[PDB]
Amino acid sequence: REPNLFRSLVGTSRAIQQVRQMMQQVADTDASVLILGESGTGKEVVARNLHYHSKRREGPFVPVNCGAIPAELLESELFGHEKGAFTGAITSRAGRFELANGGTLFLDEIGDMPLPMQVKLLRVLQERTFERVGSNKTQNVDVRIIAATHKNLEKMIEDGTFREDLYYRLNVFPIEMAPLRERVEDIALLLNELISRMEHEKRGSIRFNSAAIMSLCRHDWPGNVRELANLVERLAIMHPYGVIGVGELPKKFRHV
Amino acid sequence: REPNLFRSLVGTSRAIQQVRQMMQQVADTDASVLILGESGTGKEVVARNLHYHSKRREGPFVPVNCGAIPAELLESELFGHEKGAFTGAITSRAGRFELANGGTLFLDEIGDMPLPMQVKLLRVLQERTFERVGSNKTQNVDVRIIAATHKNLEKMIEDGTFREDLYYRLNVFPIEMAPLRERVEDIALLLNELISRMEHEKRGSIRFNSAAIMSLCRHDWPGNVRELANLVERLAIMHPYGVIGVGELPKKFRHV
Amino acid sequence: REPNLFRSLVGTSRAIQQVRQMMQQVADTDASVLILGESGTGKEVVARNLHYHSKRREGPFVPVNCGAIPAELLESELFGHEKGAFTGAITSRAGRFELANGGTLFLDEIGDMPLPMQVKLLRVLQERTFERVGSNKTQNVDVRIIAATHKNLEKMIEDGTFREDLYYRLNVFPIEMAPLRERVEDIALLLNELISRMEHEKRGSIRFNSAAIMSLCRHDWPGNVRELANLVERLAIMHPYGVIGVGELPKKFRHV
Amino acid sequence: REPNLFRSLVGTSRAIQQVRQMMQQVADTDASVLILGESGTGKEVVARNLHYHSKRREGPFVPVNCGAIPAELLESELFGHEKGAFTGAITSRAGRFELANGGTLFLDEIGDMPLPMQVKLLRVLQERTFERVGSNKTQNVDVRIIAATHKNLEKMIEDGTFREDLYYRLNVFPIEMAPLRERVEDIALLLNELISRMEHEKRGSIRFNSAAIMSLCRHDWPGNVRELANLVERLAIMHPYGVIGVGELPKKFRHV
Amino acid sequence: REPNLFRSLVGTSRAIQQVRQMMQQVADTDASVLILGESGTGKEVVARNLHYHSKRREGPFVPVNCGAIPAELLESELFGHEKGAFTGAITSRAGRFELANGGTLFLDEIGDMPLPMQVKLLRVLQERTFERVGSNKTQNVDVRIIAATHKNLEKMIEDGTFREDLYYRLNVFPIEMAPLRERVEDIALLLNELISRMEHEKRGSIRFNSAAIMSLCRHDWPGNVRELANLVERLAIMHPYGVIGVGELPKKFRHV
Amino acid sequence: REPNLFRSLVGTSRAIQQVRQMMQQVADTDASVLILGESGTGKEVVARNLHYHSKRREGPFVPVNCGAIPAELLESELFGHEKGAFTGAITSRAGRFELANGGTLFLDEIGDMPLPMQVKLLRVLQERTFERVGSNKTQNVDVRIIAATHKNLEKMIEDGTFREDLYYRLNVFPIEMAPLRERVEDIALLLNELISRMEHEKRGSIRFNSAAIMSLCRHDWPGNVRELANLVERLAIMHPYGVIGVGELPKKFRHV
Ligand SMILES: Nc1nc2c(ncn2[C@@H]2O[C@@H]3COP(=O)(O)O[C@H]4[C@@H](O)[C@H](n5cnc6c(=O)[nH]c(N)nc65)O[C@@H]4COP(=O)(O)O[C@H]3[C@H]2O)c(=O)[nH]1
Ligand SMILES: Nc1nc2c(ncn2[C@@H]2O[C@@H]3COP(=O)(O)O[C@H]4[C@@H](O)[C@H](n5cnc6c(=O)[nH]c(N)nc65)O[C@@H]4COP(=O)(O)O[C@H]3[C@H]2O)c(=O)[nH]1
Ligand SMILES: Nc1nc2c(ncn2[C@@H]2O[C@@H]3COP(=O)(O)O[C@H]4[C@@H](O)[C@H](n5cnc6c(=O)[nH]c(N)nc65)O[C@@H]4COP(=O)(O)O[C@H]3[C@H]2O)c(=O)[nH]1
Ligand SMILES: Nc1nc2c(ncn2[C@@H]2O[C@@H]3COP(=O)(O)O[C@H]4[C@@H](O)[C@H](n5cnc6c(=O)[nH]c(N)nc65)O[C@@H]4COP(=O)(O)O[C@H]3[C@H]2O)c(=O)[nH]1
Ligand SMILES: Nc1nc2c(ncn2[C@@H]2O[C@@H]3COP(=O)(O)O[C@H]4[C@@H](O)[C@H](n5cnc6c(=O)[nH]c(N)nc65)O[C@@H]4COP(=O)(O)O[C@H]3[C@H]2O)c(=O)[nH]1
Ligand SMILES: Nc1nc2c(ncn2[C@@H]2O[C@@H]3COP(=O)(O)O[C@H]4[C@@H](O)[C@H](n5cnc6c(=O)[nH]c(N)nc65)O[C@@H]4COP(=O)(O)O[C@H]3[C@H]2O)c(=O)[nH]1
Ligand SMILES: Nc1nc2c(ncn2[C@@H]2O[C@@H]3COP(=O)(O)O[C@H]4[C@@H](O)[C@H](n5cnc6c(=O)[nH]c(N)nc65)O[C@@H]4COP(=O)(O)O[C@H]3[C@H]2O)c(=O)[nH]1
Ligand SMILES: Nc1nc2c(ncn2[C@@H]2O[C@@H]3COP(=O)(O)O[C@H]4[C@@H](O)[C@H](n5cnc6c(=O)[nH]c(N)nc65)O[C@@H]4COP(=O)(O)O[C@H]3[C@H]2O)c(=O)[nH]1
Ligand SMILES: Nc1nc2c(ncn2[C@@H]2O[C@@H]3COP(=O)(O)O[C@H]4[C@@H](O)[C@H](n5cnc6c(=O)[nH]c(N)nc65)O[C@@H]4COP(=O)(O)O[C@H]3[C@H]2O)c(=O)[nH]1
Ligand SMILES: Nc1nc2c(ncn2[C@@H]2O[C@@H]3COP(=O)(O)O[C@H]4[C@@H](O)[C@H](n5cnc6c(=O)[nH]c(N)nc65)O[C@@H]4COP(=O)(O)O[C@H]3[C@H]2O)c(=O)[nH]1
Ligand SMILES: Nc1nc2c(ncn2[C@@H]2O[C@@H]3COP(=O)(O)O[C@H]4[C@@H](O)[C@H](n5cnc6c(=O)[nH]c(N)nc65)O[C@@H]4COP(=O)(O)O[C@H]3[C@H]2O)c(=O)[nH]1
Repeated sequence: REPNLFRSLVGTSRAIQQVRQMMQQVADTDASVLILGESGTGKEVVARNLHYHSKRREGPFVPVNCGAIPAELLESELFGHEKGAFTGAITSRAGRFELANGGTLFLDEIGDMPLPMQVKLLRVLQERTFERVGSNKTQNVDVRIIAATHKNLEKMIEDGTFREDLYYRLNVFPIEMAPLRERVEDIALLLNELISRMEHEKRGSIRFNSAAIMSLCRHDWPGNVRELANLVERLAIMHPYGVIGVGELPKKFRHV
Repeated sequence: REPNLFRSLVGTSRAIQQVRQMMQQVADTDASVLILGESGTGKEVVARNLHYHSKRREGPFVPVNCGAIPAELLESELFGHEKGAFTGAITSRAGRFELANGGTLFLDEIGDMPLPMQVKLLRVLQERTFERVGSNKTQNVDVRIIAATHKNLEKMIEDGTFREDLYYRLNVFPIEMAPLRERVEDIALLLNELISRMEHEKRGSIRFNSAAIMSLCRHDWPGNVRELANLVERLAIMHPYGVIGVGELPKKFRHV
Repeated sequence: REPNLFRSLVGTSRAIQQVRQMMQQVADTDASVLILGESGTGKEVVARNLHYHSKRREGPFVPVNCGAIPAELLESELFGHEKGAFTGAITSRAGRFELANGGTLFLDEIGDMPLPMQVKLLRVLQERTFERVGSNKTQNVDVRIIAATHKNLEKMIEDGTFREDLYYRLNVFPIEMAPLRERVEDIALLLNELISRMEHEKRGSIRFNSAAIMSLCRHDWPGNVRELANLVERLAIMHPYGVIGVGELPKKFRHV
Repeated sequence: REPNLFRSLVGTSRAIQQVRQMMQQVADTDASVLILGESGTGKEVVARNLHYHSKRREGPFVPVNCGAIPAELLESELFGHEKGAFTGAITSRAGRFELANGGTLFLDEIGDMPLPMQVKLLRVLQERTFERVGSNKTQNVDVRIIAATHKNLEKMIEDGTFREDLYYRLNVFPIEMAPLRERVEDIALLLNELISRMEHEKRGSIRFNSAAIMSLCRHDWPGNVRELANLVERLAIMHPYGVIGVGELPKKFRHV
Repeated sequence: REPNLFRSLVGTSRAIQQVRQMMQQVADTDASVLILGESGTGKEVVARNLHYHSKRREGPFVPVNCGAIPAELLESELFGHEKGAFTGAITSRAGRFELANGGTLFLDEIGDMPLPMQVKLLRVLQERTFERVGSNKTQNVDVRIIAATHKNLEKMIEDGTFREDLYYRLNVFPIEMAPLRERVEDIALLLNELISRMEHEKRGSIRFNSAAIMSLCRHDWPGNVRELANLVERLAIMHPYGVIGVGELPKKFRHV
Repeated sequence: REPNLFRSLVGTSRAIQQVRQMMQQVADTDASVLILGESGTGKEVVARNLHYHSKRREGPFVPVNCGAIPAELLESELFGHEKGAFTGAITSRAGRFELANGGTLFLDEIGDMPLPMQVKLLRVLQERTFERVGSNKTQNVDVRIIAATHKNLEKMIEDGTFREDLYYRLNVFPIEMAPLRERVEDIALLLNELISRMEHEKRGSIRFNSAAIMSLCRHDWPGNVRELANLVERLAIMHPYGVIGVGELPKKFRHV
């Protein structure tokens, strides 16, 4: 497809070793999972996996980042409106819970997802149903829940904004991501992984010379694995077939 | 092997078309062939072919450029010395006529090959034999003769140095090469041919960007196809995997 | 996808060199471009490029050949009908200007596009808006315009049918295509380009022997690059894996 | 290398299944093996295997077909002459027993190998040594023996020519080859095996259309697997890249 | 796409040879074809072919297995409902005859397709039209008919359930499939065919060792080619990159 | 060829980074180089490189491990005997200094190379010549010297056995290898490097599952890179095409 994320649990480091260990624990289960760590540390891929090697791989998988949807529509996107009961609901659409009936569904920066919405959220993981936008009726739903916030919820609770009964039911399996800069053993490795995706995205393929590679083991990766993903995609279309490096990368990681 | 010459009769141009036409004429035959044209215009390859699609492909093929051998040894290299009859002949070696018995044998810049030697040469293509260094005996030899001089023999005759009975027996099939710079339709074409050899010579492979390619269609090629061959080999080891161009080639063909 | 056009600005010839030169001129710009030349001389590809290496590659690209659409619908296809204001408009569709908001949009044989329609056309490149089918309202539109007529407009003007103010605003960048038969240096080249597309279209791959290739450098190509494209596609499905040639091509280019 | 034999124990048929069964029996052993069957039924390959999956793969393997060597030299080729003790022995050469010390050594059409020579042969597999040409000395030799005659020895014994004590020591493990025409399940299979060798022998690769393949399942194969090997090699150089068939093969197997 | 069926008329055996012979007979024709044999013996592929090498390949191809659709909807799926004339017909859908106008349409286990429906069926292959769900109007239709029942119709007729005038018009070309277990020459062959599909379905590729292959030539294949297809797909995702066998397959075909 | 060593300066770790740094220092030079570190830590490859990116790549390279040659012959192997001046010198052979005239020559565990021999050694790097076995004559020699001892020479000096003037002239460029177990960042990396060699050594190719890989990052590598090289070669012939791991490796690195 067009996604921009890949095989990403490749790795030597003990860092990523133990995050794989984490994954073993919880992989038999239908119970909820919470992924914590900085953004762009490959959370989605961690989830996407849990799906496949679940008992429900044959079903669907819905990602929804609560970030990018505005606040007002957030309810219909998730639950669904029968045409008319929402001022300007022209379509009899389905929510993502409708959609994910069968497989699992993925939630991004839950710490973002508003106080009003997270209440209803509590229901459906206790209620076993939900009511569409403007409907007195409850609908049966088999769905496994995975969610990922970049933020700390222990402090989201004290501050109020997060309800301590959501949290109680989502921490059956904590998994804690490691930032890429704690994983530098593993740079090289997935860089291979990368051009092996991209080689079949665009005309061409690149290759990093050792010069720029060490240089990439230098950097911060505040944006982590996602940041790097963006970067490799750029050059793979920018100079295709070419070597890469030595200093053909952004003037930023010009590192000694 | 380690040779540095290739598939080289690739080509659109009428120039190389008619040199292929030439090849058709003479390809059924066991009779001698003379190839004329500048050096490094791929003569050898023209011969090497005539061999394969002869009736004798299953036999051998000996190249000898009269240039690079010194003058004194020229006779033993070609005819062979029984140990002792040459002051310091420690080995009972064979000549190239011994060697090429069966297949064919290739002679470079015949215009170079000394007056003394070319006399004996006349013999064996009339004599049907030759005598080794220091031997009263004649040896039966089945060999087809191909030869290539960069120089004009019509003027080698008037000036003396070439015997008009050699020439009479070698022009059963003239073939006249076209200099590469008369063949620029065909640059691109064999450039492909080239990295397809070299890709399996060294680690890597290159690729020319369109920038440098037009730039290569500019140049003289005084050294012709051979010159270009040397050039592609250089960069294929120099920067491997990389793009080539735009101006990574020698400061020479920096051409607008 | 299923298109049947490719990498096609491959080429040695000065012909295609200067048509690439043309492309350099106008590639920074948002201003209109007019491509002139015979049909099937690869015009679309010339446009498609200008898009990618524009500032708007990330947007869309809409091709519409005024030829194949009938005359009556031509307005709604381009501007769009709100259900009902067109006798039998059941759908609230969008036009191609709606569609191309963001990227650029491509027009074929403008010399065909009727007198009535080209008037409205003038508006939107001056008006900065357009009104849908049966709507009193104007809609803001950011779109760059490229168009290609096989016909001569200087004579389309004298004859009347083309308005001299369209033409004034479309000739900011003329580009003039070269017919394939003026580009025979370049046949071979893109023939490679071709089986390298098609090899991943169908089971198999072909290859042209030198016999049929020279034979293809013979031909007219009244249909030019498009004609050849059709031809290679045919055999690539007709005899797959096979050699091609010598006379397995249509009895037409049977050429000495 | 240049051999012309391959992976050839590929196969569905019960015929070749049981000849593989045979191979299992005897594969642990250092004791002699006799392979019986028509020529060109791939005997050598059957041996070559037994070597590799012996305990001595790390050693050498010498093939000698008693056929192609003349009768007089047969002794020195096998045992070796110290320069001078053979009228015209200029070289202090080694025999094949010298040579195969370590690995194993392969003998073809033993039924051919003369009465005089097979006597000495008996010695070394009992004697544990041999004496070079013109030497009073015996030399220690560790060698495993495999041999293959196209002919029946039970009748070679009655007729005299074969000694009943050779035979007694060589039938520790009989293996009996199946003629290719008893193995037609398996044609297709190794035909794949074939172009997968040859594809890396010469420029190109071929492919058989279904037409000619059934046609090849028709034929006798008096020459068996070897015959077919010769055949595939021919076309792989004859028409390269091309389809093969339908009737591009020799006018012989033109079969309905 | 996601189908799970392939190149499947690969084969040595006389069994599959004559089923290919069958295909030759009827391939010029627009007249109806009936395919008989057990399920999962690759019927669809036999049809899909007849399409391509028909005169109508450029058109569409609709498969409909009368099995999996319930009984009540069977009419609208095939003929199509204008919104409203069917209690709960919200959509103005098309039938498969609408759909297949142009190409051909495929019917599975006709022996299943109910008495009521097969009457109307008779009409359209005589009537040259059909009437949508709840419409007094007849619609012109150019469609070629192929159908496949696992069951015997001669006994479907005596028992009643099948009308002897359907049958009369469908047996212009009988083709009779051979069960896979009558085709064991051909196992190996298409197994190759298989990983060559699947290698481009999922990450990886497998390979069968000879151990498990003979073991697969053992089995029943009550499910025939389809059964095997399911099987190869399983392991290709189960253990990817790995060898397969020896006993990594289901405990079922554990065969001596 | 048949060597069993590869591309081996692949690596993330600071360990191997600084050993590459070392290499930069000394790469312009003709002066002697000493490589210290445990055996099997890839010393040869470190040298082999220095050659290529020297000014003398176009020349030869001779490896001689003083270990495996016995003590008595050590002089002729290095210097060369004219037939007769050594009791049983039948051949007029050349030494390795003869041989390496032009390129460079490599010496293994110099700490092994006997007191007698290392004296003469001193000469030639001061003398600029050497005398063959049994010759009053000195021969001019242009050779660059690289040598590698597993042992510590500072203590080889105190103990006597190593002469403090050898050492003075060999430490123009020290390079100090890092044991593989200090380089575990880099395991994975060169493991790739490995099957990419071996894939073209034997039929097949393997692949390590993540299971066994972490397990390989566990181990000691007393034998270091060489040890691992031996290991990968083993399985690449042992189980070919297969996965490797999880515990198909020797019962030794069975590591938790
Ligand atoms: N188009 C394409 N996209 C790719 C490829 N590799 C990774 N991706 C994308 O990036 C994610 C990487 O997943 P993973 O870590 O390999 O983790 C994968 C892998 O663990 C496994 N998996 C997924 N598909 C297959 C498959 O077809 N065969 C096998 N053997 N395993 C699979 O389940 C997870 C499912 O991942 P996804 O949900 O697909 O999510 C995948 C996929 O969506 C690829 O080769 N092609
Ligand atoms: N010389 C030549 N080769 C061709 C052509 N079309 C396809 N190929 C070859 O086919 C491979 C895959 O083509 P694909 O299936 O479209 O798969 C393509 C396609 O998925 C995508 N892609 C590459 N270039 C373009 C492009 O210009 N436009 C679009 N839309 N997609 C592209 O990337 C994939 C791989 O491209 P590559 O890495 O080049 O690898 C390409 C290239 O080897 C052609 O017109 N000329
Ligand atoms: N990563 C990795 N890949 C390896 C290694 N060894 C072989 N390969 C792969 O195998 C291909 C051919 O190896 P080859 O048979 O030796 O054939 C080689 C060999 O003939 C020659 N060659 C390349 N590099 C060297 C080198 O450093 N030394 C020598 N002596 N020959 C080389 O060029 C051919 C092709 O080299 P490539 O173009 O790279 O293509 C190589 C490369 O893809 C390795 O140690 N590491
Ligand atoms: N599926 C497929 N289709 C192909 C391929 N190559 C060409 N085509 C089709 O034919 C047109 C040829 O474009 P171009 O001359 O290569 O000119 C291309 C090329 O100049 C550049 N371009 C397009 N896509 C890519 C890409 O993915 N990577 C890079 N590096 N350049 C691209 O922009 C132009 C965009 O062309 P398009 O609009 O795609 O239009 C492309 C594409 O639509 C291919 O490999 N795969
Ligand atoms: N032996 C065998 N090999 C298979 C099979 N399926 C796929 N392959 C191999 O996979 C390559 C690409 O398959 P693909 O992804 O479908 O990509 C295919 C697909 O895009 C298209 N294609 C080829 N044949 C057909 C066909 O019969 N029907 C359809 N719908 N598409 C086809 O062309 C592409 C390349 O086909 P190829 O050139 O053959 O190259 C094929 C072929 O090497 C199979 O069933 N048997
Ligand atoms: N150059 C080349 N020649 C080939 C190839 N395949 C077969 N041949 C020639 O044909 C014979 C076929 O042997 P096999 O039946 O595969 O039987 C082979 C196979 O059973 C096994 N074997 C040999 N070499 C290797 C290897 O490198 N790796 C593995 N895994 N097995 C081997 O031992 C037997 C040894 O056969 P050979 O004595 O070599 O004799 C081989 C070989 O000499 C090939 O891929 N390349
Ligand atoms: N276009 C082009 N491609 C080249 C050239 N040289 C090598 N290749 C490519 O490299 C592959 C292997 O080359 P190789 O290592 O010499 O391995 C060669 C070589 O071993 C042998 N071979 C092929 N043609 C010839 C020839 O004309 N003369 C000789 N002596 N050997 C040949 O067959 C192998 C494979 O040939 P292919 O099947 O073509 O596969 C070739 C071809 O893909 C070239 O000059 N032009
Ligand atoms: N994606 C993909 N799918 C494949 C491939 N090979 C087979 N299939 C699927 O499995 C069926 C096998 O068809 P077939 O026996 O090869 O029989 C094929 C073959 O006989 C021929 N055919 C189909 N497409 C092509 C093509 O693109 N090129 C050529 N030369 N022949 C084709 O017509 C029949 C049409 O088959 P389909 O209706 O496509 O149905 C194909 C296709 O739907 C493949 O390589 N890629
Ligand atoms: N190391 C690495 N290699 C990659 C990656 N993405 C693509 N490749 C390489 O690209 C080939 C085809 O990728 P594709 O076009 O997506 O075509 C893929 C895709 O169609 C499908 N596929 C494989 N794995 C997955 C997966 O995890 N998820 C999904 N959705 N599809 C997959 O199977 C095809 C072939 O997969 P392969 O057999 O592996 O063959 C793959 C693999 O060689 C990656 O993230 N990492
Ligand atoms: N057959 C084969 N053998 C291989 C290959 N790669 C490595 N080896 C063996 O292992 C050594 C690894 O060298 P390196 O670290 O790549 O270091 C290499 C590399 O740095 C460079 N080099 C050597 N050959 C080539 C070449 O053909 N092209 C380029 N670009 N560089 C080369 O010089 C060094 C010379 O190494 P060697 O003396 O050859 O020693 C090489 C070579 O002998 C390969 O692909 N094929
Ligand atoms: N099915 C089949 N395929 C063949 C055969 N011969 C060659 N190939 C293919 O050709 C590739 C290289 O063959 P190669 O040039 O001999 O290069 C061979 C050769 O150098 C060596 N090799 C492999 N097997 C053997 C063997 O059994 N005996 C010997 N002596 N060498 C082998 O390893 C290289 C690569 O072998 P692969 O990894 O298999 O990769 C092989 C394999 O893909 C054959 O008889 N049957």
